[PDB]
Amino acid sequence: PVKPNYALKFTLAGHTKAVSSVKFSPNGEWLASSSADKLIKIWGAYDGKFEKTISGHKLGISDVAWSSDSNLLVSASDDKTLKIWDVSSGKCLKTLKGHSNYVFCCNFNPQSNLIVSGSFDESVRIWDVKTGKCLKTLPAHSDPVSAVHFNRDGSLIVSSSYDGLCRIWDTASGQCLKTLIDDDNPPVSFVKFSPNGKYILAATLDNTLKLWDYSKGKCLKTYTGHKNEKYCIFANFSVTGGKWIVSGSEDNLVYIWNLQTKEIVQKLQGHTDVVISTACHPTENIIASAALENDKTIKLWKSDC
Amino acid sequence: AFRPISVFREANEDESGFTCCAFSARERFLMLGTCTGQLKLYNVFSGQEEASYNCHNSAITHLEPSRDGSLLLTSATWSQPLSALWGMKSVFDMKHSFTEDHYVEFSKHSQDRVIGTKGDIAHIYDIQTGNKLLTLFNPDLANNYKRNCATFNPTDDLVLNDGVLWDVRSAQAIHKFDKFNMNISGVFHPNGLEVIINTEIWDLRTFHLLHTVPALDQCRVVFNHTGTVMYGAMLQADLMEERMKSPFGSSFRTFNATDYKPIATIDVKRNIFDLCTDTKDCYLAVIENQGNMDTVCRLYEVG
Repeated sequence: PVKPNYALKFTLAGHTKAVSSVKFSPNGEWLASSSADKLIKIWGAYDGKFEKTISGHKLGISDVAWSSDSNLLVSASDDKTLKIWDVSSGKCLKTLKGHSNYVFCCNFNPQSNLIVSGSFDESVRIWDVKTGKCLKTLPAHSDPVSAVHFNRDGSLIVSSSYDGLCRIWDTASGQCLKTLIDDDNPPVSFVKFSPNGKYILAATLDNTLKLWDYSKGKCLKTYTGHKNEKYCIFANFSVTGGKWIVSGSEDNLVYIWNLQTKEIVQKLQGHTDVVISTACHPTENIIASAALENDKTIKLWKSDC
Repeated sequence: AFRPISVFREANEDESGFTCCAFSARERFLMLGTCTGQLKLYNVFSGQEEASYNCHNSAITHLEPSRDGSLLLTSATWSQPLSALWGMKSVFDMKHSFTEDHYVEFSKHSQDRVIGTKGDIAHIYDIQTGNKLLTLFNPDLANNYKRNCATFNPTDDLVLNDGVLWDVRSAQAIHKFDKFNMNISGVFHPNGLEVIINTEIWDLRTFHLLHTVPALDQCRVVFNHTGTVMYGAMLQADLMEERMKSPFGSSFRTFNATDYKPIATIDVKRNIFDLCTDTKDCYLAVIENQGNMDTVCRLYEVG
């Protein structure tokens, strides 16, 4: 059984509070990070070199996301707004207002004409990128929303909530098309579509990741061994080399699992606080991790497979 | 004046998570809330955990048992319902929930009602039906206190909310006290004749200023059960996206309840989460942080 050999290449220092989210640009050149320090920072994905700071949110940012053409960012902030940013200029193009409480999660659709957001206010909102107007407010959940994600062709949105549910939404109509629940309903702290759109990967605050056939409502794979009972930790499919599942962990490690066999294939040590965000590079076997208030650093790791 | 009698941390936990306390009706037992939303009963002398109930999906911030031992109010941090009323007779179970009220108290003379606070707004509920009997809010009179807590007066006929005195029967505002701080909305003195609003002691007979008590700034207070001594501790002071900090500093103070003259200042050299006394005022229980949150309950003899 082949294993990866991720090894630490750079530690990115600069944020002055918890780092909430790290994301590689779709073109592979950049890493964007958001922080409780209200700032977005752009770094070089291959050298870890700081590039620029982007500012404007009035409170902490918990998430940031790239447009498909690597030119735009959207960020989700505790100040109850999202912001659309032109990265090369650093300027705020639109402030999306409408959520009544902290905005926790955000994403562009692949067409880059829509943004989906999720909030402590228990709603999922779909926004007009160009007008900055809210097109739809979905009464998505009965507890705070922890993640939102478009599928590969943008026809579906998946959302996860502390109410213990994952829900699938028809982008065009706003109709809920699926409610996923298994044997219990611990808070669903993270969710996203698989790269091929066929599956979802969902984290629950019972130290568990689950791969779901959401069409058939079947859990296909279960990954355990890490610690996750409190924080909304972002997970990923790693597809550039071996087929892995990657997630942070509340014991300060990055965990990597064999997607098919569910066994832990590597644990990456180095952070000094909860690893709350991980990201996989779009073409190279590179992982970014980011940690909370008692660490404040991003780390870049590289593997031969 | 406060002799250490007992100390204990939370059983079965890496880091001890006590956040608030009140003695129960049953005597050598103290009820404690925890940072995981649990309510626990502990023998204060041995430190033995006697019972554990899951009450909320976030940390307990505050709790209050009814005088007759049959009922309990709890408040959590961010999860709904924010506050709940629990039946303690026989099976511990939820009687009613107050889904948006961050803080609740029983009425005082006849404990037949609950008063909840949601930001600037007060809600009064019936204990038996759980029905909202009254909402009290007036945006022209609001002071917008950041830590507003609505509260009944000793005879339940008046409410203080956001620095506005309300006549319950008529659901009418009878007086707005001016705003002299950002956070504290004030409480009724047990004698029923004055209110304590941060550093200002106001006469209810005339609305004149009886006392300036600078040491009460940003303080929560509680009285001994005779109304002769007042305990005061100062809030620590500044977005729920931060790690858990103790609500209070490292000292509390006692005051003569009649003239507000200081009696003692007690520096426990650790941040304080809560304190309470038993109905006989033999004992003082203080939840204290060791040192990161890792709290103990310390029991002291009241001299």
